[PDB]
Amino acid sequence: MQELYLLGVVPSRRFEAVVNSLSKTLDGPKTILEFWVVYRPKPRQPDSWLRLCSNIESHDETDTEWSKNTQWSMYLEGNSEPKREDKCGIRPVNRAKLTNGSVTEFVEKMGYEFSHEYIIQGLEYFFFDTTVRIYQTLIPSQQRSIKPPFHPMNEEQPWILHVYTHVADASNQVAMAKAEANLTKVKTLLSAFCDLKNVRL
Amino acid sequence: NANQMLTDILSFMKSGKRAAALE
Repeated sequence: MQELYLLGVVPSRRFEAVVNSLSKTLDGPKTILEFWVVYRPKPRQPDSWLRLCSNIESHDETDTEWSKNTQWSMYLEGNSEPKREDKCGIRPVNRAKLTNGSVTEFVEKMGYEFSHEYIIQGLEYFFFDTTVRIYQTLIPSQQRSIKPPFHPMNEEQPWILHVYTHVADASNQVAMAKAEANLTKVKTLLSAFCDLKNVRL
Repeated sequence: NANQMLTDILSFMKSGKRAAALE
């Protein structure tokens, strides 16, 4: 799967105004609250690390063992393509959703070990067949815990603006072109309040 | 500076590397 995207940063002081602008020009938003745990094979190559995502927006913070009562999406994110400066970014992204018992332990059995984990807090909008997410990456107050509070990595942490769309087949030239065209439309639509550009991933 | 934060935050999510700026 191919992910075409644009990235931008929104200072904490402008958050309110940018969100209202996004609500005035786009469809949405829907809240985003995800728990991510990353596993690496047991120069390191992170594009081969397993990135597990659980939607904690649908959990009881009181649930002592939420990780076993959840569905995890498993991702493999490659490095974005180079020489695409001044153009939208592109990177390979593969996904598979897995359940049954404790996925965490299953991936360790496959030969992987825990690397790091974090929480994503934000809003998600939609327009021109693309998704625009504005979020902050947080740190659990206790490893593998969904019980607040969650701490920012820095007190003057900006919000990240990530605009993207997915194309199933990289070979489909028409689909790829329609996606870049859609990103371009969203870019100018948000250019009045946020600079979006290709950033390496 | 917010652009430096972006780079460090993106790096952390990607490789778990925590820059000094991200305490």
